[PDB]
Amino acid sequence: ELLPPIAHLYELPISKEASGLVHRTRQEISDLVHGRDKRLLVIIGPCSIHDPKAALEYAERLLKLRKQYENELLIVMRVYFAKPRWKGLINDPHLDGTFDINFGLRQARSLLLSLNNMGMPASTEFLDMITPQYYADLISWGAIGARTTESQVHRELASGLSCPVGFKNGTDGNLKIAIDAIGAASHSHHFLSVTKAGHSAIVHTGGNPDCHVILRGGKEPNYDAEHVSEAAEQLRAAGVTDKLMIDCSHANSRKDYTRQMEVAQDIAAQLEQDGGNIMGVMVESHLVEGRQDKPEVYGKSITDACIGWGATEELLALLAGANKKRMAR
Amino acid sequence: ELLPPIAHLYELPISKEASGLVHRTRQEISDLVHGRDKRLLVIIGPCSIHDPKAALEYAERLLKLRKQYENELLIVMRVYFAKPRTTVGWKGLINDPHLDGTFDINFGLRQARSLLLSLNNMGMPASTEFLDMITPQYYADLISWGAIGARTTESQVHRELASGLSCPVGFKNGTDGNLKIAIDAIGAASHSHHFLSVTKAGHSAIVHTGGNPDCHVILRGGKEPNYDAEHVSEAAEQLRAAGVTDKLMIDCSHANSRKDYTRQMEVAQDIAAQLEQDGGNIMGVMVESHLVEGRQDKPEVYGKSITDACIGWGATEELLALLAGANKKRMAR
Amino acid sequence: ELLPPIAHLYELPISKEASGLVHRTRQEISDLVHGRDKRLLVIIGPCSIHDPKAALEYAERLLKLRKQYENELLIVMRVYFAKPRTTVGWKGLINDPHLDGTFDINFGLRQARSLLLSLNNMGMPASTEFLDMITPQYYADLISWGAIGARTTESQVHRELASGLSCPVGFKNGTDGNLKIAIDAIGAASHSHHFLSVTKAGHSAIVHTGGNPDCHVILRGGKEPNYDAEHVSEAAEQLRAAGVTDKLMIDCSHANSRKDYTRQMEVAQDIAAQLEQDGGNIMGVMVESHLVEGRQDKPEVYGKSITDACIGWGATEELLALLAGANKKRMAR
Amino acid sequence: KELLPPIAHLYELPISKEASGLVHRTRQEISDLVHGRDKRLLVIIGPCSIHDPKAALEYAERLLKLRKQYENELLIVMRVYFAKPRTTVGWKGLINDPHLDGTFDINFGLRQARSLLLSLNNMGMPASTEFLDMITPQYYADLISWGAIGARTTESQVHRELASGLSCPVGFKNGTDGNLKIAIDAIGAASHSHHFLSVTKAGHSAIVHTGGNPDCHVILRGGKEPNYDAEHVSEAAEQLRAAGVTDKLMIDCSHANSRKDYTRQMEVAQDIAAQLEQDGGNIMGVMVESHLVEGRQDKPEVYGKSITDACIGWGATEELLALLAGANKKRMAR
Ligand SMILES: [Mn+2]
Ligand SMILES: [Mn+2]
Ligand SMILES: [Mn+2]
Ligand SMILES: [Mn+2]
Repeated sequence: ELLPPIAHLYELPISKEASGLVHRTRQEISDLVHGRDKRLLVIIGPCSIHDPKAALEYAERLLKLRKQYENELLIVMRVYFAKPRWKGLINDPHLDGTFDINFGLRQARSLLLSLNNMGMPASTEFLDMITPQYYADLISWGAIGARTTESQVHRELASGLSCPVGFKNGTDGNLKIAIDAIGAASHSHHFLSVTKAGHSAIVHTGGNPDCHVILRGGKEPNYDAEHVSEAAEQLRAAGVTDKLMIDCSHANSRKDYTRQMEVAQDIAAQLEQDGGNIMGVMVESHLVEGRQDKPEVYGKSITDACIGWGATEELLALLAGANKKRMAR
Repeated sequence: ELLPPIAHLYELPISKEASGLVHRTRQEISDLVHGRDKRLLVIIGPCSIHDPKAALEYAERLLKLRKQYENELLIVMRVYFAKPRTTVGWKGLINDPHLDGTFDINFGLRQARSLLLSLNNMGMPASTEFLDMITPQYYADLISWGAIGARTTESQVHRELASGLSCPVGFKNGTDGNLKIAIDAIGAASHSHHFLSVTKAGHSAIVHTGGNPDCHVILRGGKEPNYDAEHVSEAAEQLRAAGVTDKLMIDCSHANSRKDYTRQMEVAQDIAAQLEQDGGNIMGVMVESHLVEGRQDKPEVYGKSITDACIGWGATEELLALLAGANKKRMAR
Repeated sequence: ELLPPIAHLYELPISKEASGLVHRTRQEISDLVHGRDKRLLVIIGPCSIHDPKAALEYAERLLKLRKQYENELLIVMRVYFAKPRTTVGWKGLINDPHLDGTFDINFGLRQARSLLLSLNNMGMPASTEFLDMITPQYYADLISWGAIGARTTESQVHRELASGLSCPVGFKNGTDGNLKIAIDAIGAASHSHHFLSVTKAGHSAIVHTGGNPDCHVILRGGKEPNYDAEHVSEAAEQLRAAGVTDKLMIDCSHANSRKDYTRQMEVAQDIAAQLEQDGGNIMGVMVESHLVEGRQDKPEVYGKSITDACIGWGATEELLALLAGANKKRMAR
Repeated sequence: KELLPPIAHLYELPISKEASGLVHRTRQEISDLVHGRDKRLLVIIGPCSIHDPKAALEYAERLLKLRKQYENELLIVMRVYFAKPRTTVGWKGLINDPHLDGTFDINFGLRQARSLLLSLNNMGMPASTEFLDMITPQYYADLISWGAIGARTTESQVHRELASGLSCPVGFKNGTDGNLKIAIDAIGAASHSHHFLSVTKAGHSAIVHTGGNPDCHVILRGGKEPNYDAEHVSEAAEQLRAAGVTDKLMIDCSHANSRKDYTRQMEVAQDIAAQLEQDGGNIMGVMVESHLVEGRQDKPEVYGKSITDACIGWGATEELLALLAGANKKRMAR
């Protein structure tokens, strides 16, 4: 029997400091989206969380670099619960085909609260129409994924979220559908949704003004300067923000997780050469590099493969050093 | 504030005859998807419904042709309520039934259910696009075939939605022409799913679906059209490769028509030719048709579409004879 | 599957006139309760409603008397559905509207709202007894006066209920003549309460009520009757002592009539006599009345109670003329 | 405000294997006493109202030793009453206002209620309560082994309906002025099937079809005069037989049978003891208002002392419990 959001919000209410972090981080991000601050948002963390222990451990380390680089970068953890394909730690938290959604949603809120409490903001992918209410309050940045950027109900969903939202270009490279997504997400909508209490209702939303585009490759990779400058023109054409995010992983690195660093080197070049239209990057990253089918090694992905801790330090310093130079000019 | 499904199911319960017409039409379609019957499913009617009255006059006309071509074609009306916009605009009758930015969703939901009931009661089965996660509980019982649009075919929740529907479901290929996503949608929709949904009583719940065995593909065009025998033949091999039904539907409108209503006949004509040489992979087609041809920004003229432009009634009578005769021959073999 | 109140409200919303009649009848009763108007509230009508048709006819007749005597009396119809049993039996038109043990509650409630709306539209305000905690929401907007019966006057949850009702409320003395429990009840109902209740949408919620200032006591006999002037005077003294309105209602039926429907006229004769004398603490009366007199175990004769025995329509004209005239005199002084 | 449904508390505080076994077993043992199949004496005993779990848990440990020591003469069950009926107004109890300060934090209160009950059952002490609200019972009824319908609600159809659908035995009190018929009638109604509106474990209103509660009985709790003595019991037993219902009954030592004097509960007890020695075949149980510390107070200043009706203290409780055990050992011999 499905518990409503209110049951989880009661056991695990947001603390003052988690509340303050989220509010502050959401704003700080807004500033990057509309070009009021020249720091670089870095959404970095695992492809997917399957072990809360590990995620917290990962946070601790990320925390040191988050504060270390705070004048140049704005580091925020990837806390994605799954990959649209095990459909997650939400849909199946025991990793054994048991589908215990009540436990999953509880565990997800708990991890989210714990990270916000220790100073680490959290981002995630909003896939379902109903699950967001259970932890959206703990989320500082949200992704609508390549497979739903074109869906009306997902643009609706984003139009009512209190955090900035990144729309990915379509699976085969289509950029218009993300630009459209911003236009749709920015305006008011009326639609059916589910309340904190678990009842259906008509919601009226006010529009999300802090949406932006995410370049994640396609038929070919769209991360370089020319690809970025073409994106910027199109965004200016449609009267939406020409500041965008580049996903280092997935279809931009193709089938090689270690190529994340090359893309990052290339973004670093742009930032030292000009890079005016870049406000963020995304990186798939974990304690231990690579992937595995079943979860036997601690802190190594069971979905898409991720760079390991060593390379993450490397990749962050690379970008930190690069963006310091852009902020100077 | 929102009325639950059960409220509409109490005012507008399904009749003995609607129920059988639906059970019957669904089964009849499954057989088309599984090649047990080689009639041609013809999903035909307006782009979107803005006026129940005109849709009831339309249906009465189209029913005469349903009875007349029943050995050759299986005709089912297009009764589209929810509309996917590219950016924005009127999202359909459910979302905004007074056409004036009021968003009287309870009224809209009642109107749609009543129209669909009236249609089954007169003997015209109905088809719609399932776009929202929640609205289907209000009138799925009246639906003989549903579609998942080009824009939502890649979505996991729409796939799960399909997997719990009792009617056959057609997935369209994506807006650029990508066909893999719809092949993948059949894969997923055919399996059992656990996900979150809403009950008849208006509450969120866990639902464990049995999976929908009667799903199929719809070719509706992309960067360039995809209706001809060659494109049909490439798709067919891909379907057999993935080990799912190689029977598919071809849409004559949208990207296959280059968004022009005077090309829909052209497409139907290439389909008739295919049907006459062979075309054993074609189990159905789709056509945007209204009492009157074209479109209009505002609902001024009766029976004229305010969304995509449609062919008129005269042009519809032709298109149907065209396919009726072309398919009789195929069935003769 | 129980439909929420919003479903019934959507189908039978209140009309401008029904709303005005309720609003204004409620205020007129408040006046009578707080001694600002010396007309006599008369709560008259069948013991229980088992036939809406016969109900609507009774109103028509009663409507002509409501206006004739509008200057002396304020006539409001007894439209009780929900009936408390000593043990068990037919609990009412809500709980079992088909009279056959089918317990079709959704239909019952729809029928109850429908009758109430009609009665109001044609100009006859309605009164009822609130027994259940959940069913009030379905039609309380159509109710001008409410009763908490003798068996629940001492119940804390019914006192809480009463604290949130927007219409005046009569508490009866307890089944063996205890009056204190009713005086207490007004104490409770007059205050703010916090408790669990159910919303217009069918969900449990915490409600906070502001208190009902228009409560009063009803004298309905015990082991011995309590209608006469001495008991009336004895009651007023008790009221004034606990700091509540000393304006009360007297039941002419039940333990005051010794469960004999003929004795209802005896009691009204005594009230009439008190009104001619002085009787300044009487603000209303109750009468169990129907088109046809007496009772039956099964609904065979039209307009004849199947519960407690009522006076016929003949005896009604007589009892109203009698009270109308006696109170015209009191009003003169 | 935002009431959590029973499923929320049921999920945080699921009934345990042991609690569940104790509830099933006590409910059955009680049914036996109601229907003249066992001669032990059911003893409902504990504070008038719970205003502090800690004290309630300390109380229970003590009473557990005596439940055990007297298990072959008495069946002991703690009074864990949350909801209270005021004559007019007042604190309605720990559920309705758990911080004691006018805050009506009912979500906290229900979680507190469930936690206490669960802990009580987990430690081997079954629990009884009065069911006053239509909606609260769903939050912890599963942890209750015996229930009470109060004197002020025994004549109410919806409290009879409620009772008809409880899985535990129920005792209906006689009316505040001594009316016994209303309670005999109430067993009548409660033993039959009803259809009525209630609220689900998930928080929605629903139609419920109840099966009937066959283990209802009467409680003599006084009226204008007390009704505990032999003469009153036998006259009650005749009225019960007359109406076709069980002539086994419970006698409340407190409230109108002790005329609101906590020191007379022992006198009542003594009278009951005699009747168990003389014959007493219609008695199946007793109720006592007991606490760690005797008397009462308007504010929860002293620990283990009632803020509602006055209770006898631990000492008098040890005394009263031995007296009854002794006297019932003898009745069980015959
Ligand atoms: Mn990934
Ligand atoms: Mn269209
Ligand atoms: Mn009556
Ligand atoms: Mn007490």
